[PDB]
Amino acid sequence: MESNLTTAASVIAAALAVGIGSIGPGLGQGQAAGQAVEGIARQPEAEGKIRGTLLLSLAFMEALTIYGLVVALVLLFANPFV
Amino acid sequence: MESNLTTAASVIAAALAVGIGSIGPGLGQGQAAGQAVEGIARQPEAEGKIRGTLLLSLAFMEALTIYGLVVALVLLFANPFV
Amino acid sequence: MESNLTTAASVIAAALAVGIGSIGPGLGQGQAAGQAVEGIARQPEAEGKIRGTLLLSLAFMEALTIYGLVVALVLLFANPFV
Amino acid sequence: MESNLTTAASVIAAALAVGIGSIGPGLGQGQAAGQAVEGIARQPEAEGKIRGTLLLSLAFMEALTIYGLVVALVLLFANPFV
Amino acid sequence: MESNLTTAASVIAAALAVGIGSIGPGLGQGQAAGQAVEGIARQPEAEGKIRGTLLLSLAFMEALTIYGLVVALVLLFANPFV
Amino acid sequence: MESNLTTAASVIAAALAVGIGSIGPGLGQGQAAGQAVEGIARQPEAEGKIRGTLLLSLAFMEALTIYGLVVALVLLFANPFV
Amino acid sequence: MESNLTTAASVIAAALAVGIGSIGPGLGQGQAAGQAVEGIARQPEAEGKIRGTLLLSLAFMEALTIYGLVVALVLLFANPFV
Amino acid sequence: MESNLTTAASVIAAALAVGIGSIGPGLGQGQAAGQAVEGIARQPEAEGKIRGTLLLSLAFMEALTIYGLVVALVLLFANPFV
Amino acid sequence: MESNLTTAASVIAAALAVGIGSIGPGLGQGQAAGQAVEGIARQPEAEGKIRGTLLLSLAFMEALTIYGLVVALVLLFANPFV
Amino acid sequence: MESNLTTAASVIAAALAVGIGSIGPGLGQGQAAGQAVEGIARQPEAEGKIRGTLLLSLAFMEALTIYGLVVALVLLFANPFV
Amino acid sequence: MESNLTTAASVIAAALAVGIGSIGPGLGQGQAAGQAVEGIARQPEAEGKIRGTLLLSLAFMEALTIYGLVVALVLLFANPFV
Amino acid sequence: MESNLTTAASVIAAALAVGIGSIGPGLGQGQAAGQAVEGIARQPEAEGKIRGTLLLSLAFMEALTIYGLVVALVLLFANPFV
Amino acid sequence: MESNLTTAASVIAAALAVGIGSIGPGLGQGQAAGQAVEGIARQPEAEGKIRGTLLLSLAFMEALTIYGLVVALVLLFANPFV
Amino acid sequence: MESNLTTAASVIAAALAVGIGSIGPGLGQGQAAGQAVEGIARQPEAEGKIRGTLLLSLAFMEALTIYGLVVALVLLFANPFV
Amino acid sequence: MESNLTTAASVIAAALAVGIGSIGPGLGQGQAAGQAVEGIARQPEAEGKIRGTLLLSLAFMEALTIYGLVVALVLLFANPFV
Ligand SMILES: OC[C@H]1O[C@H](O[C@H]2[C@H](O)[C@@H](O)[C@H](OCCCCC3CCCCC3)O[C@@H]2CO)[C@H](O)[C@@H](O)[C@@H]1O
Ligand SMILES: OC[C@H]1O[C@H](O[C@H]2[C@H](O)[C@@H](O)[C@H](OCCCCC3CCCCC3)O[C@@H]2CO)[C@H](O)[C@@H](O)[C@@H]1O
Ligand SMILES: OC[C@H]1O[C@H](O[C@H]2[C@H](O)[C@@H](O)[C@H](OCCCCC3CCCCC3)O[C@@H]2CO)[C@H](O)[C@@H](O)[C@@H]1O
Ligand SMILES: OC[C@H]1O[C@H](O[C@H]2[C@H](O)[C@@H](O)[C@H](OCCCCC3CCCCC3)O[C@@H]2CO)[C@H](O)[C@@H](O)[C@@H]1O
Ligand SMILES: OC[C@H]1O[C@H](O[C@H]2[C@H](O)[C@@H](O)[C@H](OCCCCC3CCCCC3)O[C@@H]2CO)[C@H](O)[C@@H](O)[C@@H]1O
Ligand SMILES: OC[C@H]1O[C@H](O[C@H]2[C@H](O)[C@@H](O)[C@H](OCCCCC3CCCCC3)O[C@@H]2CO)[C@H](O)[C@@H](O)[C@@H]1O
Ligand SMILES: OC[C@H]1O[C@H](O[C@H]2[C@H](O)[C@@H](O)[C@H](OCCCCC3CCCCC3)O[C@@H]2CO)[C@H](O)[C@@H](O)[C@@H]1O
Ligand SMILES: OC[C@H]1O[C@H](O[C@H]2[C@H](O)[C@@H](O)[C@H](OCCCCC3CCCCC3)O[C@@H]2CO)[C@H](O)[C@@H](O)[C@@H]1O
Ligand SMILES: OC[C@H]1O[C@H](O[C@H]2[C@H](O)[C@@H](O)[C@H](OCCCCC3CCCCC3)O[C@@H]2CO)[C@H](O)[C@@H](O)[C@@H]1O
Ligand SMILES: OC[C@H]1O[C@H](O[C@H]2[C@H](O)[C@@H](O)[C@H](OCCCCC3CCCCC3)O[C@@H]2CO)[C@H](O)[C@@H](O)[C@@H]1O
Ligand SMILES: OC[C@H]1O[C@H](O[C@H]2[C@H](O)[C@@H](O)[C@H](OCCCCC3CCCCC3)O[C@@H]2CO)[C@H](O)[C@@H](O)[C@@H]1O
Ligand SMILES: OC[C@H]1O[C@H](O[C@H]2[C@H](O)[C@@H](O)[C@H](OCCCCC3CCCCC3)O[C@@H]2CO)[C@H](O)[C@@H](O)[C@@H]1O
Ligand SMILES: OC[C@H]1O[C@H](O[C@H]2[C@H](O)[C@@H](O)[C@H](OCCCCC3CCCCC3)O[C@@H]2CO)[C@H](O)[C@@H](O)[C@@H]1O
Ligand SMILES: OC[C@H]1O[C@H](O[C@H]2[C@H](O)[C@@H](O)[C@H](OCCCCC3CCCCC3)O[C@@H]2CO)[C@H](O)[C@@H](O)[C@@H]1O
Ligand SMILES: OC[C@H]1O[C@H](O[C@H]2[C@H](O)[C@@H](O)[C@H](OCCCCC3CCCCC3)O[C@@H]2CO)[C@H](O)[C@@H](O)[C@@H]1O
Repeated sequence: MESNLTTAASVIAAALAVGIGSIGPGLGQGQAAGQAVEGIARQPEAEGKIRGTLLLSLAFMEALTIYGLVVALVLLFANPFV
Repeated sequence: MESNLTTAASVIAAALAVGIGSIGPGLGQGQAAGQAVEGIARQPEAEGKIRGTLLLSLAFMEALTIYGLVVALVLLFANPFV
Repeated sequence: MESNLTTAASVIAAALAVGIGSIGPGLGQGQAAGQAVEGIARQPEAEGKIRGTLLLSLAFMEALTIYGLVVALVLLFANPFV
Repeated sequence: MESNLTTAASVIAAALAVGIGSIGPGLGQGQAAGQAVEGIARQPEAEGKIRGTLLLSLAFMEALTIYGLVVALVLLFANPFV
Repeated sequence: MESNLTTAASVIAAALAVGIGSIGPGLGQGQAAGQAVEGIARQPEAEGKIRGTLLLSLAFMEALTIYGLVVALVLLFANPFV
Repeated sequence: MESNLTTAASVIAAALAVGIGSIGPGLGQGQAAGQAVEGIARQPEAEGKIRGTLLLSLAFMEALTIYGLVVALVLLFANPFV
Repeated sequence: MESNLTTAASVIAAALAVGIGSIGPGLGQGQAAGQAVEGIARQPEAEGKIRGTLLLSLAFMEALTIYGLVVALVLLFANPFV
Repeated sequence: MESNLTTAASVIAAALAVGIGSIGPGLGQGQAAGQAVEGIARQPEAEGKIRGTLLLSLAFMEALTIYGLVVALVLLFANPFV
Repeated sequence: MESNLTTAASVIAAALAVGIGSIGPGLGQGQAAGQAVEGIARQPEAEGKIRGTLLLSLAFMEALTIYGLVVALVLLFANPFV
Repeated sequence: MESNLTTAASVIAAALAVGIGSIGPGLGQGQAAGQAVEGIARQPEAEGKIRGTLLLSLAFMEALTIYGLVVALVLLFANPFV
Repeated sequence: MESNLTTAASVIAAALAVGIGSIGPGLGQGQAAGQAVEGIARQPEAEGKIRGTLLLSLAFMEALTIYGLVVALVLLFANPFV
Repeated sequence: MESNLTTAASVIAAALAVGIGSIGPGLGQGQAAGQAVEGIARQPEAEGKIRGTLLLSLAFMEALTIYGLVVALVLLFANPFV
Repeated sequence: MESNLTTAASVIAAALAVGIGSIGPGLGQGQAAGQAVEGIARQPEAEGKIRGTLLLSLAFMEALTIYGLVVALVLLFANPFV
Repeated sequence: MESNLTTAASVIAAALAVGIGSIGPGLGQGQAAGQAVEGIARQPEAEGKIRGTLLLSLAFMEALTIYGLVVALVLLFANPFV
Repeated sequence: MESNLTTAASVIAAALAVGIGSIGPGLGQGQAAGQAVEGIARQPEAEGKIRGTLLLSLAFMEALTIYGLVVALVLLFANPFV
């Protein structure tokens, strides 16, 4: 439909946002979850407390990548320039 | 068949979204799963609890890359510009 | 629908702010959350204390990425130039 | 035959999607599998439980690279542009 | 209503300030907070003292990123050149 | 009997697919196999169970690189463009 | 308004000074703070001594990034050239 | 004796396939082999079992680089384009 | 107001001097301070001796970045060329 | 004798093949050999079994670089293009 | 006053000298100082000997960055070319 | 005296072959030799056995770089193109 | 006052020699000095022996950077070309 | 005198051969030597055996960098082209 | 009295030779020396033997950098081309 410098930059930008935005949170979620299951193996009676604190933490980390997602979707479906 | 800057940028962007988007979650899932199976060996009685928490964690990490896949699929099958 | 150097630079900027801005906080939140759940497994009675300090920590780290998000939203929705 | 910026970008993209897409899952699968076999050596009686959990994990990680494969295959066999 | 070298540089600059500016502090805050919750589990009676010292530390680290935010906001809302 | 942008890109692409595609799986397979032989030395009666789980794991990891090989072979023997 | 090579370089420089300038101090402050809270958990009676030493340390590290802030502020509000 | 972009790209491609394709497998084979000989020293009677699992592992890893070699040989001896 | 190659290089140089110049000293101060507060917890009676040696060390590290600041300030307020 | 893009690329390619191709195998051989001599010091009666398994492993790793060598020699002595 | 390739290179060079020149010495001073205060906590009667050896070591490391400083000051105040 | 693209590429290639080709083997030999001398200290009676296995290993690693040297010497003294 | 490619290259060269030339030695001196003070704390009576070996080591490492300084001084004060 | 692409490439190559060529052997020699002196402290009676094995090792590693020196010297004193 | 491609390359080359050439040996010398002083503290009667083996090792490592220095001095004082 339309191709210019800004449409080209928009699609690259969208991919960088979600692609790069998943690096930190992906690693961090693995580290937290790993400690969680180790803790459960160590003390199964704490499973409830452990899972609750993990779920909360997973949400904070997941939100970081969702910010990248939000930008991607704006660049694609509500682009202010093109 | 159309080739312009933006179609070219779109196909590259699609690949970077899923390619880069798999790095953190891939490493993270491995870390979490490794601790899970170590935990099951340590306390086989807790495997039900461990497996459920692991599954929850894997989902949160898988979703991060799936955001990448959504962007890629938008660029390829619902491209707003080209 | 305007395309120039600045609109293109703006979309790339928006993605870099939130993309790069999640790396450190994503990793850091994972480190903290991991220690939290390991602490809960060690001393389930300290769960309230651990959760409260974790939450406060997660907020400080989340805010770091949110500054990136704010910049991205300004560039997309309140751009001073284009 | 057809050769333009987009066909060239499409073949490079396809390689990057599966090439880069296998890095994190490759490492992660090794980490999880290594811990699985260490766990089986430690508690051979837990082999069934460990193998099931590992299998689930390997699938989650494999899927990440498969999203890359899908993008590659679309680019080579169902290209929307070129 | 304005596009030139310096408007383009300003938007990239704003993103780099807060994007890069969150890497060290993000990682550092995670390290400190992780030790804090581990400390609380170890010695719950010291929670108040630990929490107070952590809060101070988190503020010092958060400030480093805020300096980035300040540069970004000057560039966006009080730009000296454009 | 043919040289253009896309033939040149295709040959580089083929190399990157299998070249980069072997890094993660190569490292991961070494990690898993190392733990497997350490496990066998520790508990030789579990060799069969360890060997079976390792074999499955090696296949999952090998497949990641084979996806690269497949893209490379499509580019060389069934190229869609040139 | 003014736009030339030096204004563009000045805004980028300002971002780099505070952005890159926060990396080492950010990490270092986390390392020191983490050890401080671990020490307080170990010897709560030493909290006053530990907090004083930590505070002095945090100031030394904060100052490093502030030198970056100063350069940034000179560049934006007291630029010698442009 | 033909020289064009594609013959030049082909020779570089051939070298990158086998060059890069040995990195992960080279490292991985070392890791596995190291654990194998350490296992043999710990339990010399398990040598047959350790050797057999090592060999199978080495083959899986060697194959990863061989795919790179195959691509290089196709590019040198059965080039589809030039 | 003068803009040339050298004014542009000067402002960038100023930022790189203090920005890069803070990396090693920032990390180094954190390492030293971390060991100091650990030492005070271990032997509160030695805090006077520990604090003095730490202060001496922090100064030596702070001076390294201050050299960067001197160069930056020369480039901005006593520039020999522009 | 003859100089064109392809002769120039051929000589660079040759050097990259053997140069890069020695990185992984060089490190991996050191790791395996290191474990081997440690194992011999631990259990000198196992020297025969250890050395045999090491020799086999060294051969698999050495072959990875020889693949790079083969490509180099082809590019130099049996070049298909120039 | 004067702007040419060499004045521009001189100011960049000056900043690289002190900026890069502080990386190694900054980290090394932190490592040595960290060990020093740990040693003092361990054996406070050795404070004199420890501090003396540390001071000497700090001087050797500080001199490395001062070499960079010397070059910077020459490039700025005793430039042989411009 | 002839200077063209290919002579220039040849001299650079020669250096990259031996320069890069020494990295993995250099580090690998150090690792293996370090474990060897540690092993001799642990069991002086085994030094004959350790020295022989080390020598075998060093040779395999030295050969990897020698391949680099062969390529370099071919490029300098038996160049097929120039 | 001459400006050409070589004077500009010379000033950059001078800075790179001393800048880069301090990285390894800075880190190495820190490692050695750290072990020295830890050794003095362990055995204060060996202080003379430790100090003497440290000093000799520091000189060897300092000399490495001094070669960089010498090159920088030749380029600034005894330039063979410009 | 002579100046062309090949003389310029030759001087850069010579620097890269010995510069890059000393990285792996430099690190490796330190690793081996460190273990040698640790071993002598542990079993002083084994000093002769350890020193002989170390000497052999240092020679193997030194030779790697010497291959770089040889290429450099050929390029500067026996250049085949220029 | 001379400026061209090769004079410019020669000065950069001289800096890279000694700059890069000091990284590995600098790090390696620190590793070896650190172990030496730790060894002396552990076993002061072995100081002579440790010191002798360290001296030999430091010479081997120092020589690697001297090769760089030699290339640099040839380029500055006995340049074969310019
Ligand atoms: O809006 C841009 C207009 O400018 C064009 O010039 C060309 C220009 O010469 C060329 O350097 C430019 O390609 C170079 C731009 C780099 C691609 C960019 C890099 C990162 C961000 C995503 C992609 O493309 C323009 C085509 O969009 C054409 O003159 C015109 O058709 C086009 O519409
Ligand atoms: O035949 C010209 C066609 O291409 C134009 O874009 C030009 C553009 O101007 C030019 O700079 C560009 O060369 C620039 C190469 C940059 C490669 C780019 C890097 C990241 C993003 C993906 C790939 O080539 C395009 C050729 O397709 C127009 O976009 C298009 O309308 C037109 O159909
Ligand atoms: O600024 C307005 C002008 O935009 C275009 O300029 C563009 C041109 O299209 C583009 O290929 C070229 O891009 C060069 C690559 C830089 C792109 C930029 C880099 C940072 C991240 C955002 C993307 O540079 C020109 C900069 O002026 C065209 O010159 C013209 O169509 C239009 O008037
Ligand atoms: O006029 C439109 C032009 O479109 C293409 O030109 C292209 C040309 O192929 C390409 O090598 C050149 O640089 C293209 C950039 C390098 C290839 C690209 C890099 C990123 C990954 C995908 C592959 O730019 C030209 C456009 O600026 C056509 O191939 C060319 O024939 C034609 O002149
Ligand atoms: O001072 C602003 C000036 O910007 C343009 O000049 C520039 C223009 O940016 C672009 O085409 C080209 O540079 C564009 C590439 C640099 C993009 C930059 C990279 C890092 C910082 C963010 C984005 O060179 C032109 C040289 O004339 C216009 O040509 C000029 O009319 C306008 O006055
Ligand atoms: O579509 C293929 C076209 O390829 C050429 O265009 C290209 C050509 O590749 C080359 O000179 C130049 O780009 C060559 C540089 C890019 C090489 C590429 C980099 C990554 C992928 C592998 C190799 O730009 C030209 C722009 O016209 C020819 O000029 C054109 O006639 C031909 O049709
Ligand atoms: O004639 C003097 C020129 O001065 C500037 O041109 C500049 C132009 O702006 C710039 O994009 C282009 O490339 C400038 C390099 C990219 C921007 C720079 C990169 C490092 C960090 C600071 C930002 O070069 C032109 C000069 O060679 C003016 O902006 C331009 O209008 C004018 O043509
Ligand atoms: O493709 C055929 C043509 O080959 C040459 O093109 C070449 C040219 O020689 C070269 O300097 C230039 O190379 C540009 C650098 C890219 C080289 C390529 C990069 C990836 C790995 C392989 C090497 O690009 C042109 C691409 O078309 C010449 O244009 C011409 O003699 C010949 O007709
Ligand atoms: O309007 C032209 C003015 O700029 C000239 O320098 C030109 C220079 O020739 C040109 O290559 C340059 O574009 C080159 C862009 C390189 C950016 C550079 C990268 C590191 C150092 C800081 C930024 O732009 C300048 C524009 O200011 C002259 O230096 C000055 O006398 C004159 O006033
Ligand atoms: O076969 C290439 C033909 O093309 C030439 O153009 C020039 C071209 O302008 C220039 O960009 C090109 O240099 C740029 C190519 C980059 C060198 C390449 C990069 C990686 C792979 C190894 C080396 O060299 C060509 C010389 O071979 C000449 O026109 C002709 O003499 C030559 O034979
Ligand atoms: O002494 C340099 C003379 O050459 C100029 O050309 C321009 C040239 O076109 C342009 O590529 C060049 O900018 C490119 C040079 C890159 C900047 C350099 C990179 C690292 C070291 C520090 C900074 O700048 C020149 C301006 O100094 C002008 O023609 C003249 O005004 C100037 O005096
Ligand atoms: O005087 C021209 C001579 O050089 C030509 O090659 C040209 C070539 O076209 C040009 O792009 C090239 O500039 C390209 C610079 C690329 C540097 C290259 C990067 C990696 C490989 C080693 C160095 O310069 C050559 C100058 O020797 C021809 O190859 C040769 O026949 C001729 O004798
Ligand atoms: O060598 C003498 C000539 O110096 C200038 O050439 C310069 C030009 O100014 C510059 O923008 C351009 O620089 C290009 C960037 C490389 C700069 C160099 C890179 C390594 C570290 C030192 C800095 O290249 C030309 C190289 O000939 C001008 O051409 C001219 O004013 C003068 O006669
Ligand atoms: O016409 C043949 C040309 O051959 C040389 O030009 C050369 C020129 O020297 C060089 O700076 C330019 O870029 C050369 C690339 C940068 C230097 C090279 C980079 C890799 C490591 C070795 C050093 O390319 C020209 C050829 O394209 C001669 O020096 C020049 O006088 C002559 O114009
Ligand atoms: O052989 C030396 C020749 O050097 C120049 O050519 C060169 C000149 O270096 C420069 O402008 C340009 O290349 C300059 C960029 C390369 C700088 C180099 C990068 C790595 C090594 C250190 C510095 O290309 C010209 C091509 O003609 C002169 O133009 C020529 O008259 C002179 O004879």
